[PDB]
Amino acid sequence: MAALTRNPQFQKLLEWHRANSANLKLRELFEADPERFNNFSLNLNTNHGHILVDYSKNLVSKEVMQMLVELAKSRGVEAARDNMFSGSKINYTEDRAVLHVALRNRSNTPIKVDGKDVMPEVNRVLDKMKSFCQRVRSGDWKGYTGKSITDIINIGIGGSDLGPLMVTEALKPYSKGGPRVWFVSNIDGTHIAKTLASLSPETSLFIIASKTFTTQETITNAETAKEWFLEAAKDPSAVAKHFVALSTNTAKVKEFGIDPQNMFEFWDWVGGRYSLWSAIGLSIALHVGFDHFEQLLSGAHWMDQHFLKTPLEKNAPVLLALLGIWYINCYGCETHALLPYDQYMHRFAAYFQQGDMESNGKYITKSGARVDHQTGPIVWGEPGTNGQHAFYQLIHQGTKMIPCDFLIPVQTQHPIRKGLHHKILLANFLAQTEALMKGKLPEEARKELQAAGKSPEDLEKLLPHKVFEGNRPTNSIVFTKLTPFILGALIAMYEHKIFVQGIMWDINSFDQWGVELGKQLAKKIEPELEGSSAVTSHDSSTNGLISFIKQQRDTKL
Amino acid sequence: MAALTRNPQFQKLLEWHRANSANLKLRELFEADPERFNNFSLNLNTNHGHILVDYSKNLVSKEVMQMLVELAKSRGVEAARDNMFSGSKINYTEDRAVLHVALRNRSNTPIKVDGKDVMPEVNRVLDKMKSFCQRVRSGDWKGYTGKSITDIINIGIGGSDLGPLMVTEALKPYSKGGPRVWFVSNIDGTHIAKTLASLSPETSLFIIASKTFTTQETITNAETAKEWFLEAAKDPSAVAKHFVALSTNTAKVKEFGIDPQNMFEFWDWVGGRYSLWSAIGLSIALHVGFDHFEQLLSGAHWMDQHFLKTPLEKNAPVLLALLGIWYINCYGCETHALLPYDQYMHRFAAYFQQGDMESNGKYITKSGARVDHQTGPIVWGEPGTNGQHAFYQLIHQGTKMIPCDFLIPVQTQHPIRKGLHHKILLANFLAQTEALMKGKLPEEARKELQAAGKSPEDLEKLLPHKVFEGNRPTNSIVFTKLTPFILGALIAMYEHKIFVQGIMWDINSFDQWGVELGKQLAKKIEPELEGSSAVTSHDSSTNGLISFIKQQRDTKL
Ligand SMILES: O=P(O)(O)OC[C@H]1O[C@](O)(CO)[C@@H](O)[C@@H]1O
Ligand SMILES: O=P(O)(O)OC[C@H]1O[C@](O)(CO)[C@@H](O)[C@@H]1O
Repeated sequence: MAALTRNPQFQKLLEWHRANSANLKLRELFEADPERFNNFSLNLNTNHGHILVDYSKNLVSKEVMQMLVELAKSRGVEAARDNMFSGSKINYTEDRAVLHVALRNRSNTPIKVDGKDVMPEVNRVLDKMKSFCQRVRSGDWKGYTGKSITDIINIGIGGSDLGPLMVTEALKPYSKGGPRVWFVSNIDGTHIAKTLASLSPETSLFIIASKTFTTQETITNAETAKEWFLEAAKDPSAVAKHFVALSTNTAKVKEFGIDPQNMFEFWDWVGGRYSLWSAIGLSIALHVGFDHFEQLLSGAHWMDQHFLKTPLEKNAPVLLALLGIWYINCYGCETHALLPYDQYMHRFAAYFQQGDMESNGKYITKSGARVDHQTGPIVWGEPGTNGQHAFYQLIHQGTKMIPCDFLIPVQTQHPIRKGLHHKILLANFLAQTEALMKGKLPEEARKELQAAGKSPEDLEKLLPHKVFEGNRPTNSIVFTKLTPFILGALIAMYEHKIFVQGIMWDINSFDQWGVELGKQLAKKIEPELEGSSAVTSHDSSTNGLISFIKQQRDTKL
Repeated sequence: MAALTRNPQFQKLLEWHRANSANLKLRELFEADPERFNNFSLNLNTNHGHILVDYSKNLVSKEVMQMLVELAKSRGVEAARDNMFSGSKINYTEDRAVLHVALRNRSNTPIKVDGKDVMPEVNRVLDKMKSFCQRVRSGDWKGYTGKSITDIINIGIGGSDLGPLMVTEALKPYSKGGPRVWFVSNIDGTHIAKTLASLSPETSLFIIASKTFTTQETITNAETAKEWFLEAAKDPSAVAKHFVALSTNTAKVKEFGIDPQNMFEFWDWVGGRYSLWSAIGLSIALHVGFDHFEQLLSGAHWMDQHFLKTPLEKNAPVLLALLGIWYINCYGCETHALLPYDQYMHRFAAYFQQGDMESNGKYITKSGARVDHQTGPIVWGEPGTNGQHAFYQLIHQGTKMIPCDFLIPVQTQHPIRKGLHHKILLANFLAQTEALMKGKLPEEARKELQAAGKSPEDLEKLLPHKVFEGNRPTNSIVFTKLTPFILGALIAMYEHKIFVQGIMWDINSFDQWGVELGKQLAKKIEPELEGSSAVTSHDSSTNGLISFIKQQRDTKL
């Protein structure tokens, strides 16, 4: 077996679920206990806004929460957390520290890796970012024709793309005085082509973002950008005015031809999917200003301290993690929906697809044993209220159990029509979780059908279609306003949720060996596509698809 | 029980799965049979490009496919299809026909509802769309100050938003000479506010898209747009130059204040999530031109005829549906990933979230029986190659089985760098499904680690982490080019897949009762948010969340 399934607290939880989970009905839990909301929610005061984590609409009792907390303790969560924060090499397959918390360590308390405090270098790079942001935003940094920069283009993929994109989207109201920001990520030539079509080489600055600086998509895109730039500038020395790099790989950055002073460094203990807090966040700092970037870091730091100091039973990321374990390992739910009622947060779910799924989509434990249980869920979602008119039909009346996190700011960035739109948004946010919990009883639906003037025959037939079974669990995460600080806290909260789940599953949340095979096979196929010769080196499907490509690529439509 | 589970062909399939499915090994299936690709793929010649549906990397044999086709026959798929196409009222809970196929019926063969051919009215509205598009796109249509229209703004949600958005994104290269198109959908005031900030009332044309013309988000957004417009124009007669409606509800359109000559009608037998082919497609036709819109319809028509006339064993939407049933009802897979290797197709997955999940996220059958089996899956995905760097880790090395559809055009719209980007894109498309199929055996990983110079201790530690179990099934859908015609064919193909699955499950793919409760409860909460008084009328969570909103909404941040 595996560490989790051999754990007696887990076995107790699973046995309790088998015997008792059918007795858990949300409607009944609330009716029996008027203090339920009070006892199953956390109202966090950050001193820069409140974050309410309301987990009361979950299929849990006091006893279940107790069993879950006991499991976190007996799986070593507290010790593992302390090991992360102290610079222990908890990324055990790669023998690396895991120190995204150092990037936003506003206290500047020493954090050592190999006996050396990492904070001076973290702060050196942050200082460099601040100076660069001043130069660019002020207009002092000139392009090759002497004009101020108006557009920033981040080129990167995965962890070097999703964070900066999601955060600049979420913090758009804070971007006054900043350059426009663009994100090129896909190797698909459409991406860079459509981006470059709208830009001038005179006023565009490219940020080449890559931890390794060897990712094929990013380097190829970067080289395409450089070719486009040099077509207009016709001067290799002008590249230094229009290209900067964010990387750990000094040598590869030099090889590409980027100025050493134009390199913003980070470290191997910064995972790509945990990197927006580092040099990788340069496009964020350029767009919304360095002050707002520091606020983002500070919010994350607040949540780091919350995670570090708080007893597990009232520790927000721990509780979210534990509810997830309950649904994944006891109920068997494959997915987790993230439903932000905020258009600015439209890339939040996509971000946590990498954050969660690349971290915990794993099957080998620390001992080398294969898991004999589920690990990370499939994360998905779209902003409310849009989702209500897309897929909530299935959440309400399908055959799947889907834990959902509903998120919303109390205060909107755009209080148009004296707050009318936000009133409606909030009402929908509240009503949907209420609806998911309560459902609609046959007696309720029957009266509605009767009042609608339905015949006895029509009523009979329609009735079951109009019933909502309910008992569908949700979290509601409500916060004062989506400021840089609060966004930072929210992202950090989910980072630590993911960490806790990984520890409980005994997996490594911080490596990504599962991307290797696809990369290897793509390197083999690339040269085979050129020319007219038949490819026979693969299975018949791969060969057949290549044959189709070669036959169809010259056809004129 | 329910129709599917009571069906003897289904029980035979399920029994076969229990006894034999563990013996299906993709790597071995391909090695043993060089004809596998040929026997498990469909190369469709539309005369306007080819669509290759390669389903050979699925966990199926000849026997499995035979059983699935027999099940489709036993479930009356052909008769149900014919009934849809003939105008029978197969939406039985609403007593409506289901006739998105009539919208693109290029043959003009009569299709009757209530004894009356619907084609004359379909074509009348199409002619109106054509005339309007010519007037706007030519610059002839002038705004209230006498300027040509530069911006089109679609206001709508769900079925009145997702189709037009997805298609205008996918067909962006075909939009030269067309006005800019914007989509406003969320009630969240951010959506309309940030859109209006970039527009002039003099040169903006609003399209109010709503089947019912009573949806709160859409009517509120429309009223906000009208107020903004009238603040500038100060003349109610000017509204007729700047607002058009796409609806079935003439009375409510008139009540809003839109001219009857500015209404583009559709019909009750056009489902919202099947509506882009109707008047709802006006923003598509305006953006890319009516000719390209007609090509889109024509592509769908081709696929309709394929679905109608082809034996089930060679019928693309039927086979895709059956493979889906195999994974959903025999393997128990909750999800289905759509992974287009095309940046222009970045909203394709979101579109089929509504199309699939709102259609088949159901639990009551035609007999009135509650299903005792799974219905529609959770649909999700992001375009390749981005997904590879976000969540493919989980697909390769997680604990979930996830059927994936990989899609790509052979010809790119942007063959930059002499085709280099598209070469790399294609290589990744091919490699990923190869990798998912093949995996990497412990002995294969061992040899790789030994070659890398790893010590016996280092090798043994890393080995299990480097193993890929493989046997992960995919479809590869490859097409000559993503033209309007081919896109139309692809969308229709999935529409019919969804139809076939719904018939087999004995559910109604065409209603959506599951959205009612959320709407009702939101109407109740709306007025309660007004004022400072505490709300005690709900469960303690809803009450508590409302208390938090009221306490937090005045804080300065
Ligand atoms: O076009 P309407 O009538 O405004 O409806 C919008 C959407 O809301 C729904 O009725 C409910 O999700 C969808 O079916 C529809 O597409
Ligand atoms: O920043 P890099 O080195 O270009 O890597 C990009 C992405 O590719 C991965 O290494 C593999 O998906 C991610 O972890 C990472 O975020």
